[PDB]
Amino acid sequence: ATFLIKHKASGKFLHPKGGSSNPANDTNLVLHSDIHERMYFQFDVVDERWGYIKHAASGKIVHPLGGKADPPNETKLVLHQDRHDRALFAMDFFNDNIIHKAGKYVHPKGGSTNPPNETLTVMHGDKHGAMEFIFVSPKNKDKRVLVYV
Amino acid sequence: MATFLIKHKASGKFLHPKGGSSNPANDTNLVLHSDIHERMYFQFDVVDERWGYIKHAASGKIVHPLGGKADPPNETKLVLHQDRHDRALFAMDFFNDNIIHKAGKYVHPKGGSTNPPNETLTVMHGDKHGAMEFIFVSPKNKDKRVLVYV
Ligand SMILES: CC(=O)N[C@@H]1[C@@H](O)[C@@H](O)[C@@H](CO)O[C@@H]1O
Ligand SMILES: CC(=O)N[C@@H]1[C@@H](O)[C@@H](O)[C@@H](CO)O[C@@H]1O
Ligand SMILES: CC(=O)N[C@@H]1[C@@H](O)[C@@H](O)[C@@H](CO)O[C@@H]1O
Ligand SMILES: CC(=O)N[C@@H]1[C@@H](O)[C@@H](O)[C@@H](CO)O[C@@H]1O
Ligand SMILES: CC(=O)N[C@@H]1[C@@H](O)[C@@H](O)[C@@H](CO)O[C@@H]1O
Ligand SMILES: CC(=O)N[C@@H]1[C@@H](O)[C@@H](O)[C@@H](CO)O[C@@H]1O
Repeated sequence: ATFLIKHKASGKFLHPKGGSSNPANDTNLVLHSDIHERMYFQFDVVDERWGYIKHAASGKIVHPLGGKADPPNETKLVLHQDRHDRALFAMDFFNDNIIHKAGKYVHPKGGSTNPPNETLTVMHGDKHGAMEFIFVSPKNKDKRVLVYV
Repeated sequence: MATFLIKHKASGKFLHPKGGSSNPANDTNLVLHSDIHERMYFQFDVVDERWGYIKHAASGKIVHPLGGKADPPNETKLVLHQDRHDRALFAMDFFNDNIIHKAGKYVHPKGGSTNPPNETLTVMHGDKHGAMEFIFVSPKNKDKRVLVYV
C-alpha cells in the first residue's frame, strides 16, 4: 500500500523537508499542506504491528534522530536509509496515532492543532487530538487505506 | 493468508464453533474453549480498510450476529454462517485488543467474566472492559501475536 500520512487536526501531511525524491540521510520530517509523490509513504511490516515507515520515493525510513532506542520527548524525526530495531513503529489506525517501539508518539513540535507548513515532527509521550494521524489514499485524501498490506 | 487463534486475553481461552466441527451448521454458536486444534483456527478477509469477515478456517463460514441485523442489540449471540454481507463486517482492533462490529458493539463472553468456563457463549455488547479483550496469536505459539490483516 502507498498512502499519505495526514495530521488529523490540520489536514497537513508528513513530508521530507524540501520534498526531494532522494532526501539526504537525516533530513527532517515536517508537516506541509502539499500533496505530491515525494510525500507518499509505505509501511514494511517486520513483526506483527511493528515495521518501518518508508518514504516511497527514496526508500529511506523514519528514524528518531540519532537512532536512540528510547528517544526522549522532543527528539526530531528524520529519514535515514539504515534498517534497525530503533526505527520500528506501529501505525495505530484504531486510535489514529503513530507509536514508536519504545512507546512515544509522533507529534508536531509544539502540539498545535494547526501547525504551519514546515513545522518539525518530534517524538512525545503525550496523547491528545493534535497528535492524531490518519492514513489516506494519494487519490482521495479523505479515504482511509489499510497500511498493513 | 494469516491463520490465527482468537484468544480471550483475560482467561486464555479461545474462540471455537460450539462442538468443534470442521463444518459447523449455519447459525452454530461461537463459544470459548481451552483446546487448540485446526477446527478453531480463524482467518480475516479484508473488505474495506479495517472492515472484513472473520472466517472459520476449516469451514469457510464467517462470524455473524445471529439473525444478521445491521444494528444488533446487546446480548445478540455470535454465530457462524456462510453468507457474506455487510452486517457481518468486523474490525480486528489489535491496538486496543478487541473485536468490533460495524455498528460499534464488541465481542464479549456472555456475562463478562474474566475466567469464563469452557462452552461459554459469545455475544455482542457495547461495554468495554478487560473481559472483552482479545488478542490474535499464532497457531504455533499461543503467546505470539500475529498480524491478521495479511
Ligand atoms: C516546489 C516544491 O518542491 N515544494 C516542496 C513542497 O511541496 C513540500 O514538499 C516542502 C516540504 O518541506 O518542500 C518543498 O518546498
Ligand atoms: C551509527 C549509528 O548509530 N547510526 C544511526 C543511524 O542508523 C540512524 O538511526 C540515524 C538516524 O538519525 O542515527 C544514526 O546516525
Ligand atoms: C501543553 C501542550 O500543548 N503540550 C504539548 C505536548 O502535549 C506535545 O504535543 C508537545 C510536542 O512537541 O508540544 C507541547 O508541549
Ligand atoms: C475432540 C474435540 O474436537 N472436541 C471439541 C473441543 O476441542 C472444542 O472444539 C469444543 C467446542 O465446543 O467442541 C468439542 O468438544
Ligand atoms: C434471510 C436473512 O436475514 N438471513 C440472515 C443470514 O444472512 C445471516 O446473517 C444469519 C446469521 O445468523 O441471519 C439470517 O439468517
Ligand atoms: C458484568 C456486567 O456488569 N456486565 C456484563 C457486560 O459488561 C457484558 O460483558 C455482558 C455480556 O453478556 O455481560 C454482563 O452483562
